[PDB]
Amino acid sequence: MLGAIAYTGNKQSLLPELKSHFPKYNRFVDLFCGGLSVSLNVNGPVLANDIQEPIIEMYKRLINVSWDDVLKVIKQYKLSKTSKEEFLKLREDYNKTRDPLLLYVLHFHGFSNMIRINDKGNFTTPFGKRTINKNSEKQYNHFKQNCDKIIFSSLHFKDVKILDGDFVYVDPPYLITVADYNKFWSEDEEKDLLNLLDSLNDRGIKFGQSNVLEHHGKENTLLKEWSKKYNVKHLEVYIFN
Ligand SMILES: Nc1ncnc2c1ncn2[C@@H]1O[C@H](CSCC[C@H](N)C(=O)O)[C@@H](O)[C@H]1O
Repeated sequence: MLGAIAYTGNKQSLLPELKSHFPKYNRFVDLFCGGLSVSLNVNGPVLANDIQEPIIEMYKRLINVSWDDVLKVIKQYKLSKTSKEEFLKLREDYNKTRDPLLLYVLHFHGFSNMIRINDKGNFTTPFGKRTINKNSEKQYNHFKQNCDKIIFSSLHFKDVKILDGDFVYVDPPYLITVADYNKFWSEDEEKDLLNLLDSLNDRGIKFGQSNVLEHHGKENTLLKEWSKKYNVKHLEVYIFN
């Protein structure tokens, strides 16, 4: 099941596998939603949250965007596989105005379609010598057909209000994995995350955790020890109460 956008660490192929272990719930909360491969593909209501506000705002905007609108912008900027100057023009325009629609368009032309925002909130991905294709409109339509059940938020997982009755799915940056968004992670964050989880479990709230116990060289240790407290499936693992 497709995510709304390409994303490092997406759960596109693993979703069907994880879903079988999901409990009943009043609301599904995708705490670190990322590219939405999970959010778009589970029964709602869904609360999709991610700390990267620019991306969340982009999703919020797409709610009332048609593929038509996307095309108009692409033509407006005369984007192609070699429009390096127009790409740069579009990038400046987004950095100055922060129009989420522009961010969506930009990503189709950035290197490897990856979104990179620095501390000031500017897009830094270099021109990717590419433009939209077929798979492009597919992910979009999939977004549009499944965004009704979703409410978006852009908060640190700590500030997210957890309600009785919801299932909290968490797929945070892997403390031992290579990825852009790891810049928000730290052993500190993980410690707080696991403590929140122990807390949810105490309220009777179900959660599910995706992560890597030991990928190449390095290994996650506090997790392996902490995971013993719960059930772990080996696919990378899935830890749930
Ligand atoms: N403190 C924090 N609070 C909330 N989200 C955070 C965070 N630090 C990092 N994140 C987010 O956690 C995400 C983990 S990657 C999740 C990918 C998602 N499962 C998918 O299929 O696309 C990153 O995209 C990042 O935006």
